[PDB]
Amino acid sequence: GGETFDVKGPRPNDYPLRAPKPVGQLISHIYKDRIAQFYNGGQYEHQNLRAMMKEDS
Amino acid sequence: VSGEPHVQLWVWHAPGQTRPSFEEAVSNQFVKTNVGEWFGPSWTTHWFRVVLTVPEHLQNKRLLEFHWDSNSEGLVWSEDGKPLQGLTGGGERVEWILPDSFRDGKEHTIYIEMACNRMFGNAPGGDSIQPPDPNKYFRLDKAEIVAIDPDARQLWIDIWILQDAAREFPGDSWESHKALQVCNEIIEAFELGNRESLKKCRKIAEQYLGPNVDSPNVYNSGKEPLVYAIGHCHIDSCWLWPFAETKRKVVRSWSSQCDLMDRYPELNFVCSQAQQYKWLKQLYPYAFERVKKKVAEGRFHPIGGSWVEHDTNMPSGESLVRQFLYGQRFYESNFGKRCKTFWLPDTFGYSAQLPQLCRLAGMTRFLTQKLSWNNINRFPHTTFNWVALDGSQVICHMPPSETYTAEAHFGDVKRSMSQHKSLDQDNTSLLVFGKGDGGGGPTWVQIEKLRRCRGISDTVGLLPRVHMGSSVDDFFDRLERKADTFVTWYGELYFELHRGTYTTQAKNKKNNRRAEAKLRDLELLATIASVQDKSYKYPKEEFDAMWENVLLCQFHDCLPGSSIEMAYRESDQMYADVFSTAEKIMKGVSQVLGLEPALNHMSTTNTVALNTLPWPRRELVKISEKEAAVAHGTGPFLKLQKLETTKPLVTLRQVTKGAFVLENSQLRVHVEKGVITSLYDKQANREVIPKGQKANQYVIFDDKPLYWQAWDVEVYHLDTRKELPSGETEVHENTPHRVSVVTRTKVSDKSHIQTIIALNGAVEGEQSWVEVQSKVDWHETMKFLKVEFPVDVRNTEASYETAFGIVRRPTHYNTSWDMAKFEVCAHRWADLSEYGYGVSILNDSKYGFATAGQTMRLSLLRSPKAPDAHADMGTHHIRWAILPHQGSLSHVTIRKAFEFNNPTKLYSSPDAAALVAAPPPVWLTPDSSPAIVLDTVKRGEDDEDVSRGELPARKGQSVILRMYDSLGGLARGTVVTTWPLKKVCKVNLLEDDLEVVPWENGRFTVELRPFEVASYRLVLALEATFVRDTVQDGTVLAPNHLFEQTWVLRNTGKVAWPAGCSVKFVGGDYMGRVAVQPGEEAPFTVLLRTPYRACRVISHWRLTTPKGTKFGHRLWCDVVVEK
Amino acid sequence: TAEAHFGDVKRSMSQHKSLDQDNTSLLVFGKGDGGGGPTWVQIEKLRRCRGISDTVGL
Amino acid sequence: WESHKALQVCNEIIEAFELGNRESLKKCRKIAEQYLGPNVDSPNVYNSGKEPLVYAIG
Amino acid sequence: RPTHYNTSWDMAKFEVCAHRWADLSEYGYGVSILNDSKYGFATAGQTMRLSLLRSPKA
Amino acid sequence: KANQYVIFDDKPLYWQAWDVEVYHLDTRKELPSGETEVHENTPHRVSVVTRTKVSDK
Ligand SMILES: [Zn+2]
Repeated sequence: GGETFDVKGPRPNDYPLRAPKPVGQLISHIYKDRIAQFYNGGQYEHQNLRAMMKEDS
Repeated sequence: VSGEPHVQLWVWHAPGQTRPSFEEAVSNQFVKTNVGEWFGPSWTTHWFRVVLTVPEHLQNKRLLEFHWDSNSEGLVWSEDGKPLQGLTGGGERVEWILPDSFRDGKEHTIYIEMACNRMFGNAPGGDSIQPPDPNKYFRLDKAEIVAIDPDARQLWIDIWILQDAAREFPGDSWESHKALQVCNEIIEAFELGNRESLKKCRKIAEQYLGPNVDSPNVYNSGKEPLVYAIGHCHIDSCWLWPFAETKRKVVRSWSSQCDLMDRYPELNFVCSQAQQYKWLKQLYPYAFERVKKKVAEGRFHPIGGSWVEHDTNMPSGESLVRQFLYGQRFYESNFGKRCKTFWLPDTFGYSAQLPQLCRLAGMTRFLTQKLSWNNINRFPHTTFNWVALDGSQVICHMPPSETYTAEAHFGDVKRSMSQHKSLDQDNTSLLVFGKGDGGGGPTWVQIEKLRRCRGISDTVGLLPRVHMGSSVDDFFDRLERKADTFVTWYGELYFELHRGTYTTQAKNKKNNRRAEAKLRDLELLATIASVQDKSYKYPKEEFDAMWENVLLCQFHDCLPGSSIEMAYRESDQMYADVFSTAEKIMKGVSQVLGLEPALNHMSTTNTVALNTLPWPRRELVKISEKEAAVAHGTGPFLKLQKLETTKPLVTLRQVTKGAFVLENSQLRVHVEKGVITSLYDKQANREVIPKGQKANQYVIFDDKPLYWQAWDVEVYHLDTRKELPSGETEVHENTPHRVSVVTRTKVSDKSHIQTIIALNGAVEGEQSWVEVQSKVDWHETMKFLKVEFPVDVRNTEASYETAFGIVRRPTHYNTSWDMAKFEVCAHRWADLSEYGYGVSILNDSKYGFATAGQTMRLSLLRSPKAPDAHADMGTHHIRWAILPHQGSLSHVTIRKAFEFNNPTKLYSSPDAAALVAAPPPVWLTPDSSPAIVLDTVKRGEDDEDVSRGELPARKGQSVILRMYDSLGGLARGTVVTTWPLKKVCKVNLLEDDLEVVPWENGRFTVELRPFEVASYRLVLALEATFVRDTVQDGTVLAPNHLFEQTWVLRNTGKVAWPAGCSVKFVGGDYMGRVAVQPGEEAPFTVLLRTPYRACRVISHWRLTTPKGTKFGHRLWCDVVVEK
Repeated sequence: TAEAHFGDVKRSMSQHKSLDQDNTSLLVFGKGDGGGGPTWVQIEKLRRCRGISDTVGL
Repeated sequence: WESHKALQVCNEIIEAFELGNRESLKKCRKIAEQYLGPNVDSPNVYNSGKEPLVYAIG
Repeated sequence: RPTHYNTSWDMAKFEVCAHRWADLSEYGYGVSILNDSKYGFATAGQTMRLSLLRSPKA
Repeated sequence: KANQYVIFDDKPLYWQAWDVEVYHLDTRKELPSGETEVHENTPHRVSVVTRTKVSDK
C-alpha cells in the first residue's frame, strides 16, 4: 500500500510483450446506425428486443 | 523605482564570443552603465553587477520584484555564485522576486549574465529560421524594482480565463452566458483609483471560478480528472544556436523551473536528454545538486531514457541501442531509478523497430506529438498500441492538444478533449505545457491559468477536469491497465513532413555512418584484444567519449541537417575528435592484436585483411596497385590468394567512339555518354534496364519548399524533373581485374559532376555489383540533385533497410496515404524485387530514397538556404552500387550492403600465418540460417576492469553479442566461440540477465523470432513513512463494491505535521464516490468504489498539508475486480 | 406536445434564447391537439434522461 | 467523450443479448446501469438533490 | 493485402475474396489455407479465418 | 488452437444477403463441443472424426 524501502511500488502490470491481435478503430457512423436495429420494427422484428417484449399472448 | 540611487548597474563585456564562468567573470573590471544602452554583437555575453537598495517606502509592499528586460536571455546569479533564475526579454520572464532579505536599505548585489541572443537565435527579426545576423544589438529596456499588487495579478488571471471561457464555450449552452455575465459584473465593479475594488472583483469572480482558486487546494477536490498537466521544457541541443548556448539554456531554464516548484507546490516537471543532465553536472554543480534534490523529492521527473532526443530514422540500430544504454545508465547511476517512458515529442519520424528496442530497454511507454504536423493525412489515433516489426508493443499517447509547448490556454484544455481521436477506448489525455524549442519551462502565468481552469471545471462542469499534481508515470500506468482494448498500429509511424531532412548536410550524415561503422569495428577488435591479452586494458574512457559525441551529434536537429553554420562547425569538430580518438584506439589495438602496423610494398604472404563482418567473406583486394588479390576467410583476419589466370573484366569500345561495354563474368554494362543504357545479367539471362530508358541518370528538381527550407521537400517538386545530358564518356582504368569509365556532367555554370562507373572481377559464387562514385562540385541554389535507376521489375512494394530489419513501402501513389510517401528513408540498401529476381541500389552515405513504379531514385544533394546559407556548397564524394540478384530479397543483399559500407583494409604482420589460421573468436556455423547478423561484439559494461565505477560491477570478464535476423523469418543458428566459456545468458539492452541458455563446447544455439534483436552475455572463465493498511495489494472485490482504504503513517521526522494533513489522490485509476508528534502514528481513511469492469485498478495517494504541499512516501490502493 | 425525446431535453437548453438572464426552462410534454396526455413511454424516457444527467453530466 | 461512452455501452449491451435467454435482459440492464445510473427504473432518480434546469410537466 | 487494420483503408478490408488459396508467409516459411468451395477469407495478424456459412433471410 | 469453429452474429444494416459489417467481428464465440474418435486407420491414410454442436438443430 506504500513504499517501505523494500518495495519501490506496486506489483508490476501484466502488459504483454507481444500484441496478440490487431484491433482497429471502430467506424463511428456504422456503429451508430447499428443501434437502432436492436429495437426497430424492421426486418429484425423476430431477432431483436421486439421478439422478447411479449412473453405470451 | 529605476534611478541610479536605487538600482545601480555595472557591466563587463566578455572578450570575444567566449562564455566565461562565474569564477572568472566577477574578478574583472566593471564599468558603470544605465538603462538604454545597446550591448554587444550577437552571441556575445555581458555580465552585469546590479546593486539594489529597496527604498524606505517599498520595504512593506508584500511583493517586490526586479524587472529586467534586456531584450535577450539572461541568468541571475547570487553574490556567492549560485544560479537563481532565467530571464527572457520578450516580456515572458522578466521578473525576479526579491528573496525577502533585501527588505532593508543594505544595497544587496546580484549578477546578471546576459547572452546577446533571443529565445530562438539571432535571425533578422520576423522569421527566426533565416540565417543569424552577426551584428544584432540588444537594448536594455527596463531594470527597475517593482512593487506589484498580488490582488491585481490574481484578478488579471481570473478575468483572462473568464474571457476565454466566454469565447470558447459553446454559444448555445448556459456556461458561456454565465461567464459573460460574471465578466460584466466584474467590469462594472472595478474603479481605477480604489484598491478594495480589486478584492471585490475577485470575490465576484469566485462565483464562477470557485472559493479559493488562488491556492493549490483546488486540486484536492477529489473529483475525476480527465486531463493531466505536466510541465515541460524542450531545449533543442543545437537548433538555431551553438552547443555552448545550449549548455547555458539548460541551466537558465531548470533554475527557473526549480524556483517555480519552490513557489507552487503542485507543479511537476519532466525533462529528457540525459546529455543535458551531464552538461549541467559538469559545468554548474550547484544547479545539478538542486535538480537532484528536486528529483528525490518526487517532483522534476527525468524521463526519456535516451542520451539525446535523437532522430530515429537515420541512425543505425546500434546507435539506437547506445542511446538507450547510455541514457538509462546515466539515469540509474545519478538518480536512483530508471526511466520507463520513452519521451520523443519532436522527432521527425519513428523507425518501425523502435517499440522492440523500447521493450528491450525496460520502457513500455512512448509519447510524441510530432505526427500532428502531418499536412496530408491526419494521423487517426491519440492513444494506441504501437507494434514493432517483431510484434513487441508499446503504449503510444499523442497529446490531443497538438503541441508540447501548450500555452495552458483555456482553448488548450478544451482541445485536449475536443481533438481526442481515441475517445472510444479512453478519455484521459496529457496536456504538456511550457515553452519549448530552446525556451524556458512553464511560467507562473500558465500555472495560475491551470488553477483557474480546474476551478471552472469544478464549479460549472463543462471543461474537462485538469489535474496537476500527478506524473507521467501515473497517467501511463492508468492507461496500461486497459491497453488490451486499444487500437494497434503496425509498422513505422511515417512523418509526412521534413522529408528533405534525409539529405540536407550530407557531410554530417556521411560522418555519422562512418563513425558508426568505425565504432563497431573498433569495439569488436578491442573485445578480441582484451580477451586474448590480459595486460591490454579495454579503453572504456575513450569509447565512452566517442560514443557520447556521436550520440550527441545524432540529435534530432544536428543529424537531420537543419541547423545554423556554427552548430555544424562544432559538430565537425566533434567528429574530428571522434575519428582522432578512434585512430588512437586502433593503433593501440593493432599493437596488441598480433601486429598490424601499416601497408608497404605488398607481399601477399605477410599481409592480412581486416574483416569485421560476421560471415565468411571472399572479395577482391587492391594490393600492389598494378595487381590485385582475393581476400577470403571467415575470421577477423583473411588471407590473400594472388590470382593470375585468363583476364576477367574486359572493356571494349564500340565503333560509336563513345559507348563502352564493361563485361564481367556475371554482368554486361553498356555505358553511353554517362548513363548505363543497358545492364544484362549473364546468370539470369535477362535485361535489367527497360528498353529505351537509361539507368544512373542524373536529374535535378527545383526544391523551394513552403516554409521550412532545410527541412521540407514538397510533393510538387516532382513536377520539375530535368535530366542532365552533358556526359561524354572515356576510359579511366583498364586493369585485367577492374575496368572503369569516367564521365563529366555539367549541372550548370559553376556546378558540375564527374562520375566513375566501375566493374570488379567476379568471384566464385558471389554476386558482383556495378559501382558508381561521383565527385560533385555543388554550388546550386534551391536545387535538388538525384540519380535515377529504372530497373524493369514490376512490383507494388519496395523493401528498404531500417534499424534492425526491413520496412516495406508502396510504389504507386494509390491513396493519399501512399502519395505522402513520395520520399522515404533507407539506410544502406533499397530493393525492388519480383518473384525470382530483384535489383538493390545500395549506398554508403545517402538516406533519401524514392521508388515510384519501376524507377528507383536516390536523393543525392540539396541546397537550402534558410538556417544555413552555405548548406552543402563544396565538393562531395558519393558512392552507390547497383546489385542485380537472383531470387527474391535474401541474405545476399544484406551481406552485400554491409560489405559495401565496410571495405576491407590491409595490414602487414610479422607472422601472417598463425593469425590467419587461428579459428575466429566468435562465429556462426555455416549451416545456421544466413538471415542472422551478428551485428556487434562488445565487452560488458560492468566487468571489474571496464566498470569505471559508475554502477556496481560484476566479477569476471563478459562479452555481449547482439545478433538480429535481418530478413523477417524464424532464424536458427549455432554460435561457436573459442573463448573458454563459463556461462551464457540472454540479456536485454541494458545487460540484465533474463534466462540461462545451454551450451555444449562453446556452441550454444540461438532461435530468433522474426525481426528480433536478442542479446547474449557470455561470461568467460516534513517526513512520513508507511506502516500498514487494511486491504492488502491484489485483493479481490465485487464489481461495484463500496469499501474504504485505511493507511497508517508514522512521522519519523524532526518537524511536526500541521493540523489537516490529509491524503489527496495525485494518482491514476480514480475510485472515488464513497497534529502528530514526531513519535506516534496516524491512521488515514479514504472511501472508494470499484469501477464498472473486471480489471486491476491502481490509485496513487499522497499525504498533503492543508495548504497544498505534498510530502511523505507514496501510497496506493491495489485491487482486482472479480465480476 | 414534446415527445420527451432526448433531443427535446437537449434543445430545452440549446435553443434557449434568454440564457443571459436565466437558464431554467419548462419542458411541456404530452400529445396535444385533441390527443391524450403523456404516455408511460415519455415518463420512462424522462427518468432515463435524468439518470444520464446525474451520471454523465452533459 | 459522452457520445463515445454511450456508443460503447450500446455495443456492450448488443453483444450481451441473446434471443432465447431471458436472464440476458437483466444482464443488459445491469450493463446499461453504468451509463444511466443504479436505479433509473424508479422515481427515486428525481431525489438526487442536484440542481435541475429543465422542469417537465405533463 | 494488409493484415493490420492500420488505417480505415485497411480496416475496410476485414473480409476479402480469395479463389483457391490464401497464403501467410514469412521469409523462409509459410502456411497456405487452400479450399475448394469457399471464397470469403480474412487474415488479421497471424490468424487466418475462412468464411464457411451465412444464414441471411431478406 | 487451429481449425477452430467460431460463430458470429451477422445482422447487417439493410442488405441482409449482401452485407456483413465490421462490427460483426466483436461477437466472436468458439464452439467447444468436440469429442474426437478414430474414423479411418489404413496404413496409407489416417483420419479422426469429431462432432461439434453449433446449437439445437
Ligand atoms: Zn526540437
